[PDB]
Amino acid sequence: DDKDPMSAIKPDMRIKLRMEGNVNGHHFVIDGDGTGKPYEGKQTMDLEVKEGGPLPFAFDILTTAF
Amino acid sequence: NRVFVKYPDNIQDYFKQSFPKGYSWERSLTFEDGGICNARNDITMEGDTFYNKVRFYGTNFPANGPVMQKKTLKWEPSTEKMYVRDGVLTGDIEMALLLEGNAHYRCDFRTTYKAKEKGVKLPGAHFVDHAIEILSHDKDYNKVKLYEHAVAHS
Repeated sequence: DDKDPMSAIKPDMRIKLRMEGNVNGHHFVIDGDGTGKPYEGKQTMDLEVKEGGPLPFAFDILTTAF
Repeated sequence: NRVFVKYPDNIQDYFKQSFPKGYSWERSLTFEDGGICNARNDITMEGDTFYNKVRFYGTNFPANGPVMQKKTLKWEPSTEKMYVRDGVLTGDIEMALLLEGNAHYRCDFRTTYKAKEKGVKLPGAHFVDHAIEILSHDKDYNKVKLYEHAVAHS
């Protein structure tokens, strides 16, 4: 094939994120800024709670949803 | 975001083939004590940046349980099984949270993945190994640095 295999997905890409929701009635907004290497299967993100903090529940339950 | 997976050449990469338009996923988390979460992400791409619109709703967590009491330590590395279920790419996984006091708290995940573009070829059944970890955090988790590694096989 003649197509650029990485026309869309580049070796080094950035990430932006906003999460909204609530756990047991406790509402929150969390922002994220990160980077990753798609073909290496790696990503890193800096998360910051913007509303509802300090969260009254385990942060770990959120992490696979970023 | 499963675009961040090392796919070998002999497995179809649904996630990278979903771009530039993007894809979405819908997930159920069901915990051993009745806690239940529903999560979803709409993933688009503009230039070199993936944008994520995430929603997370959790209920039925017991007040005395490890989630509301903040007794968790980390997720254990695990393997997601990818397969076509009623025509939709589906991932199932049994995950476990390490707790304080030499204990684990188990959770079943089902996720469906949908390419925004019609005609993105569904992959054959395979597996994705991953590990997720918090590298650093504030005392109250107002700020958290997160890292994940994932590889597809079989």
